[PDB]
Amino acid sequence: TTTQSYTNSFTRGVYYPDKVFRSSVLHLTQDLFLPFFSNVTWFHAIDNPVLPFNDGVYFASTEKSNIIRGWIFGTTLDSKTQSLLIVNNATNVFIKVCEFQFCNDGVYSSANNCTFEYVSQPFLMDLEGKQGNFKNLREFVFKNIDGYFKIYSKHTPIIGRDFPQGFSALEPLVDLPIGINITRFQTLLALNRADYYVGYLQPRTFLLKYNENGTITDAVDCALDPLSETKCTLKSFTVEKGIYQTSNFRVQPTESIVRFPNVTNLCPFHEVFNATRFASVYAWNRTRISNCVADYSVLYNFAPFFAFKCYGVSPTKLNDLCFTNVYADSFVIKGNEVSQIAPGQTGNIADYNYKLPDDFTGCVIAWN
Amino acid sequence: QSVLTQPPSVSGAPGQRVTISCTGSSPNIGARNDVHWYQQLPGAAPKLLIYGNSNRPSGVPDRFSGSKSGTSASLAITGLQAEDEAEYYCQSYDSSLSGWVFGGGTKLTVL
Amino acid sequence: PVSMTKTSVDCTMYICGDSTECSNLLLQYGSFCTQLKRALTGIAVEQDKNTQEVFAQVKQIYKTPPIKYFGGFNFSQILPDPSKPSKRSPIEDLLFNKVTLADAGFIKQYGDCLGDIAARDLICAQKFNGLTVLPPLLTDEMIA
Amino acid sequence: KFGAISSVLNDILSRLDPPEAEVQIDRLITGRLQSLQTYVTQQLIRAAEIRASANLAATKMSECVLGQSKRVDFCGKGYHLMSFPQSAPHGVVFLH
Amino acid sequence: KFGAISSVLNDILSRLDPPEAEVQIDRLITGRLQSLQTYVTQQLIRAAEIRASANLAATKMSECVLGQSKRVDFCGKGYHLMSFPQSAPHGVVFLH
Amino acid sequence: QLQLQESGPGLVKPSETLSLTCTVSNGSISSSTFYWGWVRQPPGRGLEWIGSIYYSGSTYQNPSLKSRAIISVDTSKNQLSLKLTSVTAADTAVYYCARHWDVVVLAAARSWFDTWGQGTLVTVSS
Amino acid sequence: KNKCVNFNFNGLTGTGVLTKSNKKFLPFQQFGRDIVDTTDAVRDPQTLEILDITPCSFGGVSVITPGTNTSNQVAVLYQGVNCTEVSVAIHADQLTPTWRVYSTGSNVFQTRAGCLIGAEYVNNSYECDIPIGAGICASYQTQSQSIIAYTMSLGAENSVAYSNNSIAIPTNFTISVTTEIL
Amino acid sequence: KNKCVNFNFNGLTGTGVLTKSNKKFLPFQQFGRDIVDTTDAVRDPQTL
Ligand SMILES: *[C@@H]1O[C@H](CO)[C@@H](O)[C@H](O)[C@H]1NC(C)=O
Ligand SMILES: *[C@@H]1O[C@H](CO)[C@@H](O)[C@H](O)[C@H]1NC(C)=O
Ligand SMILES: *[C@@H]1O[C@H](CO)[C@@H](O)[C@H](O)[C@H]1NC(C)=O
Ligand SMILES: *[C@@H]1O[C@H](CO)[C@@H](O)[C@H](O)[C@H]1NC(C)=O
Ligand SMILES: *[C@@H]1O[C@H](CO)[C@@H](O)[C@H](O)[C@H]1NC(C)=O
Ligand SMILES: *[C@@H]1O[C@H](CO)[C@@H](O)[C@H](O)[C@H]1NC(C)=O
Ligand SMILES: *[C@@H]1O[C@H](CO)[C@@H](O)[C@H](O)[C@H]1NC(C)=O
Ligand SMILES: *[C@@H]1O[C@H](CO)[C@@H](O)[C@H](O)[C@H]1NC(C)=O
Ligand SMILES: *[C@@H]1O[C@H](CO)[C@@H](O)[C@H](O)[C@H]1NC(C)=O
Ligand SMILES: *[C@@H]1O[C@H](CO)[C@@H](O)[C@H](O)[C@H]1NC(C)=O
Ligand SMILES: *[C@@H]1O[C@H](CO)[C@@H](O)[C@H](O)[C@H]1NC(C)=O
Ligand SMILES: *[C@@H]1O[C@H](CO)[C@@H](O)[C@H](O)[C@H]1NC(C)=O
Ligand SMILES: *[C@@H]1O[C@H](CO)[C@@H](O)[C@H](O)[C@H]1NC(C)=O
Ligand SMILES: *[C@@H]1O[C@H](CO)[C@@H](O)[C@H](O)[C@H]1NC(C)=O
Ligand SMILES: *[C@@H]1O[C@H](CO)[C@@H](O)[C@H](O)[C@H]1NC(C)=O
Ligand SMILES: *[C@@H]1O[C@H](CO)[C@@H](O)[C@H](O)[C@H]1NC(C)=O
Repeated sequence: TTTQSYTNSFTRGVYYPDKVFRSSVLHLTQDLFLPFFSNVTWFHAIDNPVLPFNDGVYFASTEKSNIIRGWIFGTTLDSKTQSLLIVNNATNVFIKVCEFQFCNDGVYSSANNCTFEYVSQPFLMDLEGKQGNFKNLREFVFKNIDGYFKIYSKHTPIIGRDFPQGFSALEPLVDLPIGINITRFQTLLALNRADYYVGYLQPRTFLLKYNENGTITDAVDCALDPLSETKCTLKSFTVEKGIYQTSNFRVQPTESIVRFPNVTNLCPFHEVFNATRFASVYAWNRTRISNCVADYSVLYNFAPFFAFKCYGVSPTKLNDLCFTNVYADSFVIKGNEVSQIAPGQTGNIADYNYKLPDDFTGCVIAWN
Repeated sequence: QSVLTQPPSVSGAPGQRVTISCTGSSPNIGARNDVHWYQQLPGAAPKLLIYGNSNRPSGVPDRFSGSKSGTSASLAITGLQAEDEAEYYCQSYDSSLSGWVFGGGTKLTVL
Repeated sequence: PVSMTKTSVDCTMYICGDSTECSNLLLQYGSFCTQLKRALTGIAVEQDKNTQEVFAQVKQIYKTPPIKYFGGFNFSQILPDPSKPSKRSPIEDLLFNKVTLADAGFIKQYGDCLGDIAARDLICAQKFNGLTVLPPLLTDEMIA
Repeated sequence: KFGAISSVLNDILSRLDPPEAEVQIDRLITGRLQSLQTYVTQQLIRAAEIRASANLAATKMSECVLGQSKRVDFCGKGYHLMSFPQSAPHGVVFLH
Repeated sequence: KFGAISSVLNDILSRLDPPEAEVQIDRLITGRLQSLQTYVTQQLIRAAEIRASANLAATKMSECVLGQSKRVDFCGKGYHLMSFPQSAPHGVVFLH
Repeated sequence: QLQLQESGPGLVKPSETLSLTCTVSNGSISSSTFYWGWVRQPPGRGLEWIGSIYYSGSTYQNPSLKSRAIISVDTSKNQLSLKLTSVTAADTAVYYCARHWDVVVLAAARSWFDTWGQGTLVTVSS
Repeated sequence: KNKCVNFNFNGLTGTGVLTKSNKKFLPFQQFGRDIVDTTDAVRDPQTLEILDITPCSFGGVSVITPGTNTSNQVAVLYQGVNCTEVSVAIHADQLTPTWRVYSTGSNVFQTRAGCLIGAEYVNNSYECDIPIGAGICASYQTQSQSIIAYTMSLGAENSVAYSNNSIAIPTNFTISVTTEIL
Repeated sequence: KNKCVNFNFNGLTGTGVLTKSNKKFLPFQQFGRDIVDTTDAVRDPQTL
């Protein structure tokens, strides 16, 4: 059983994005960070839902002695794609990539085609000053850029009565070439017979004040507040009183209008289409069409065509073309003769009555 | 629960350009998150048009072009036709809610 | 002269009209325009300080007594004339009239380039390309 | 155009394909950037001249207006009595 | 990079052939040479302004320190009595 | 091609459990590569994601409707099951079974809904 | 009209805003241009009315704040922008930069140079602390603390009384030491 | 040390001179850089 309460993260989850030394510098980085003052899903423990894992995850928890063993990573968590496990035992870690099947609870039942076992000093350090009130809060940040799993951690000593507001950096612990994709992320539990904070990272532009000895004192964003923006763009932590110029304010156009002339200039298409005495095929009437706007809707609405094939142009693409001249040859003809009329055809009509040239740029219309 | 903001309605002449925009808050959907676009004919299931902010599935016309910059995302329609009138939806993933979200739905009307 | 019009050129608008590809090409050219913006800001502040130093030499604003008889010396022409709404001297009036500014700057010419019919004059055209001006801090009345 | 197909960026991006229109737009960028550098340098020169004249005007005000200047041919030709400043657009005018 | 393969000259010379990397290194040279010209021009402008201020400081010293200056509002606000110079890093400070 | 058939009582009295179920044809719900989910859309409003569920039993789920929505899956009969309790007048909507959120390669932010059901108009009345 | 729109008038393509017009296009005239060759006015090809063109929304955002040692309260400025536009155009834009802001704190104080979205206007005569432009100066003052905007004051108002037979002569004297740095 | 030498410290290549040091690299720190991004210090990969 678990709950999904929401809490504020304050300023929390800033690490060393690099490995380099800086003293009294105000270096600015653009890396994956947990946004300041972003809500984080606070869980509870008394089954172990599978949380996403996208561009990393911030993990933090507080427990009295031990309730958390490790985390399971990978995709589909089964014997079809490679997996990962960070189970932390008494005094060692069991980092390995494998193809674990399923446990639902002595945690995996398959080790097929898998390697890269790793063992080092334990991740979870527990120290008590002869009292249980000292409940250390352990934070972790995982991410999977170009493989190369990275884990950062620091166990703050601040009681654990509430989520601290003070600043605590994150020192890297391990960096290993895992080499497999990770999308889902679970957690394991313990057995001896107010924790489980989770946040998600997104790319952001921070500003970190490196101390003299390389520690991090304080950091600000430039995606949170106007003050934070000016403080980031005027790189410094103290902004003197005055006016400052940060960026430019634009507005894109909302709607696009086009306006072409009032022209109607209706072609004599109606006259031919609403004609009665259509001349025969042996005397095909050729009507010259010029100095007019060739609207094809008047053609569409006047005849329920049975053959509207086109050769040199697209039947849909006729509104957006301008033609030097248009010729309309109209004749009443039989049924099969309609399909007989086409470029590169033959017959008693295509050879003796009306022949369509091979290089024809136009369309034919046939309606009963 | 509408973390993505959409224009209630829009209209235009057939065969013209219309732009549909979708943006979200800052601590919510971020730069890495991508925005997909869904079309819903009345009384029908929503249909996908653009995913990955620049890619379309098989059968989706190249007329529908979209883009995402920073947080704001938008579509561009060329050669508007009478069949394009539908309910359009923008959707992406909200890192603060750990779950997907959908836009309010914009009304595209052909004039 | 005491100062010139303050210009606030911005590299993105000038060199890449709403084109992300051009913006990326400019970004490839590095920070070649941050110094340009900084220099323009510097000269803007320099004119502001110039006019402040030239004019505001006095801490307390004095006013002439209600009567004006200075031993026969008839200033009038140089003292402010309350009848005029600008509270300016006639010589100031002639100086204002004889000088014609293509760019007044403090007109906020937005709203009339969309109602101008005639030539989109120097100022609307400069706005067209991303070229802006700023209003001086000491407006033309308080200097009087 | 500075040596491109056209001086209209919108026209050239939509008339040629990106990887080859890149050279033309880059040389466009170089031309306009050099012109803007020329503009800012010339404006800095103008700013220096204007600041020199503004310092001269400030000294002239502080001497001739707020007192009598014994400097000959500084506040008007001849022996000097007063000076009444007057305002002007982007400048000042005295009455020595 | 100004629009080259890389901004590291050592990397680019050892990664491409001489006769073709010549274009990239030449555009590198052009970019950095324009940058250096901009630097020297801006520094000349700074030198002109600094020399104007140095002439003003020299005149202020030679008038206010080595004598009393009748010029009103030159050596401090109001009627002037003395002036004690003091040294400062890349500058001077008076006590009018 | 992948088809979805979901059914349920289109009329339910206020305040008890509401239950629908989707059917997958020309495919298998045991397909590990993709997820499966339910999306509801009230009339005159926008789409709303009510939860997604994997074949094993892991469940995506919207925190706003945490205490009312239970989603279950079975691989034997290829059935996607959704339950909703404490239904009130604000839950009138048309429900869809959806397939999305590829696990092998895409991440949880680039996931897009791909397959949609025909929809069932479900209302609550007294 | 009166909205940032995209236009394709009879073959002329650009972006701008439009309204009614009051000059005298000749009957044969169709188009608009200027001294430095920029298109201004396009005759309506379906109304024979004159409409004009303006660059979409150009502006520059600036932040006025007291020292961070004093307060985190800031007021934002948008240079030369009518501030119905900033408010209605907030939606459907980028949000991290190109500031979103929900205009709450006595916003749209439209000045002659822009508008302070986050500052309250007032009629007083304090000295300038943070010059703004067009004779406006903001200052952090206790209300219980907020940023106010007010017109410049050129100094404490004073008036001597020039009288035909009035002389005032100081009876005491002071010595002061200023400082000039060069 | 104390001589104009060429260095290829664990992937970092350049020319310079070296000597002992008296500041406080964190244990995980390996490298050196500055405000304007120039490499200063390299931890000895065989002496720490
Ligand atoms: C985040 O938390 C704040 C304060 O606790 C609350 O006002 C806000 O509604 C929360 N937002 C989300 C998406 O949970
Ligand atoms: C923890 O795991 C290591 C590595 O397999 C093992 O050597 C050690 O004995 C284990 N400790 C236990 C099980 O307490
Ligand atoms: C076995 O694992 C290796 C490395 O994890 C991988 O390259 C290979 O494809 C795997 N083979 C099988 C049959 O799973
Ligand atoms: C169980 O709890 C007891 C008392 O806290 C402790 O001494 C013991 O080590 C625990 N056992 C395990 C396996 O954690
Ligand atoms: C940095 O190291 C010096 C050297 O011992 C020490 O005196 C100082 O306290 C250290 N600073 C911090 C913040 O730890
Ligand atoms: C001709 O016009 C008349 C009048 O509108 C219409 O009733 C008829 O259907 C038309 N026929 C054709 C073939 O266009
Ligand atoms: C051909 O059609 C036109 C248009 O209707 C008509 O004027 C002409 O008389 C026709 N010619 C013949 C020979 O019928
Ligand atoms: C001062 O001169 C002006 C013009 O020379 C004249 O109109 C005005 O009456 C004069 N004032 C007095 C008090 O004589
Ligand atoms: C892992 O992800 C990368 C990029 O997201 C992709 O190219 C690759 O095919 C993926 N591999 C697997 C096994 O999913
Ligand atoms: C344009 O066409 C419309 C359509 O009826 C008409 O009302 C209007 O008078 C026409 N104007 C001109 C100038 O042709
Ligand atoms: C901030 O600094 C100013 C500058 O002297 C000072 O007047 C003010 O009292 C300071 N405020 C605080 C809270 O330190
Ligand atoms: C801003 O728009 C309103 C609305 O028409 C108008 O009344 C006002 O004059 C405009 N102000 C400026 C400075 O453009
Ligand atoms: C300032 O004065 C104007 C004009 O007298 C008045 O309309 C406004 O209400 C005044 N505002 C305050 C805060 O006194
Ligand atoms: C100064 O002299 C003028 C002219 O005689 C007279 O009108 C005025 O009243 C006098 N003022 C005083 C204060 O004596
Ligand atoms: C002049 O001023 C000084 C300083 O305030 C004071 O000590 C002295 O008594 C004053 N002289 C007279 C005559 O009041
Ligand atoms: C490095 O290796 C040498 C070889 O014996 C050894 O003396 C030295 O202690 C080692 N140092 C480290 C930090 O590994």
